[PDB]
Amino acid sequence: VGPVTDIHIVNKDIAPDGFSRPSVLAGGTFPGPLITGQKGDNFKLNVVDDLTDASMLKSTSIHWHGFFQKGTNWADGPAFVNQCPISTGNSFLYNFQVPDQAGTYWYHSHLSTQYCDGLRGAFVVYDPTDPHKALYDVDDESTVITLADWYHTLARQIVGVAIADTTLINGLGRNTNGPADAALAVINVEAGKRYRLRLVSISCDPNYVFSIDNHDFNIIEVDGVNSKPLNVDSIQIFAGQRYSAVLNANQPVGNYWVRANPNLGTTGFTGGINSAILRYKGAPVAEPTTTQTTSTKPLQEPNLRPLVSMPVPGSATPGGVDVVHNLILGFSAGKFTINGAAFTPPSVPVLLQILSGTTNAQDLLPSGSVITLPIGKTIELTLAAGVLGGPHPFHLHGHNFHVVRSAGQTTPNYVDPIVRDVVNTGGTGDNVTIRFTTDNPGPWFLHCHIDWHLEAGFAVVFAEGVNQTNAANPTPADWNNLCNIYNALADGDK
Ligand SMILES: *[C@@H]1O[C@H](CO)[C@@H](O[C@@H]2O[C@H](CO)[C@@H](O)[C@H](O)[C@H]2NC(C)=O)[C@H](O)[C@H]1NC(C)=O
Ligand SMILES: *[C@@H]1O[C@H](CO)[C@@H](O)[C@H](O)[C@H]1NC(C)=O
Ligand SMILES: [Cu+2]
Ligand SMILES: [Cu+2]
Ligand SMILES: [Cu+2]
Ligand SMILES: [Cu+2]
Repeated sequence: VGPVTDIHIVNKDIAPDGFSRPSVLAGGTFPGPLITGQKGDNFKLNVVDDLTDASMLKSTSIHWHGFFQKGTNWADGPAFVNQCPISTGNSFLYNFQVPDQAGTYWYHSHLSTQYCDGLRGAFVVYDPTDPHKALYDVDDESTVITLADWYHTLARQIVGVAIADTTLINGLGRNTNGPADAALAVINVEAGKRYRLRLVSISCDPNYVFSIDNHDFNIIEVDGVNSKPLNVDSIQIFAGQRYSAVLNANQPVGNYWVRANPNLGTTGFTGGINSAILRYKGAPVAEPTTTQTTSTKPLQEPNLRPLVSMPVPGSATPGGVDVVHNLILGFSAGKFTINGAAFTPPSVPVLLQILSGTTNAQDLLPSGSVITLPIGKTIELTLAAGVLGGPHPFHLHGHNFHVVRSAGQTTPNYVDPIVRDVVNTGGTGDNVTIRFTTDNPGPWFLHCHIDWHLEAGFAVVFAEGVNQTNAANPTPADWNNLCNIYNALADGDK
């Protein structure tokens, strides 16, 4: 569907691994419908909130992950940063353009932990003059592969640490204690053809080590950014990351296991959990018998290079930028913290605070969780790891960033590091460093993409170009009324 479409947000009981539970779904499916368009399109995505189950929230808001939203900050999605939520029985039109981006993206609820309850799907923007197009034969709905964590317990009823119950690949998977006749996803190929696999993590938490028995890949895209082709045989993919990986169907006609091994919950592949099937045309309709061969060329982020020269902003030394924030990532008193502050949402969305006249840095709410950035400047952030519950994949809205230092990398790369929008911060001893330029007025979230951690405070808002935000982001009438509608709701109807 798309670029112009209604998207109904509904409650439905579903059982993707055989266990039935209530859910919040775009288009009544898990994952939601694939949204598509072409580079340069105007997306007009009319989100119709038909939710009735208070246990997963009747309100909603959708984030279109990876899009810059230049001049449409109001459409970015995060509840109480960029909008008040959409209220049940109402619609809201996300109306934005994608002039300068093409690649593999996704969308998800950005209200509390609601995307874990099912509101997530893939979003692909095709490039009619894609520089990589001659490297593959097939690129369509059938080559999108979503990796999802699935919980038997509703997000708002979770007790203690959330642990995914089942891995779902294209919405299908087996649970370790579930029916073994539960359907496995099948990726269909024909011998001799080449496939652009668009691998999308729609995870609320775990990372996945992705592989296909007896096959390898050339990575050609990273979080929307074209890369030099990189030959790999396994891909660790963190929450919200995307890769395009070209697969050549060059093995004998048969069935081959597709493997997505999570870092938490039940790991491995006993009984066909954490698995899907690559089936060549002409093979029996049956489960694979193939063996996981050792990974001789796993993806390492420092090996990724942009296809086109993307010069690193600033100078080639630590702190060689206009603005440095060495962010202190911590945990105390039951909450995650950035520079000592746990994010909790304000009653007035940050964008509305600014648009209504609050332009002094000290007055923006929540106090301690908003950092103003001046417009037209080079920025360096460090995200030194060690804090519990990792590895934490950090995400910056409104921007891509250069990963000048990856997890596990000591010496920064100021020449040709990859540019992306979700980065693994790693563990103790890592000091992930990212750079970008402030070219996009408005408030933009920076947070851990483990949704449980965002809920527990692991976020900060960058109010970029506060005094340019009003001129840059004219708002539509329906956005202007969201807070009035939402604040009028009874507490049981939120
Ligand atoms: C992560 O790297 C940054 C450099 O990019 C370190 O920042 C320096 O920290 C020291 C000690 O606090 C300061 O005296 C320097 O002024 C900082 N340099 C810059 C350029 O800002 C940071 O300490 C590193 N973090 C960890 C945990 O190793
Ligand atoms: C915006 O401009 C006003 C008026 O000059 C000033 O008081 C304020 O500090 C500016 N805000 C930021 C975040 O630069
Ligand atoms: Cu996201
Ligand atoms: Cu995002
Ligand atoms: Cu986290
Ligand atoms: Cu976000």
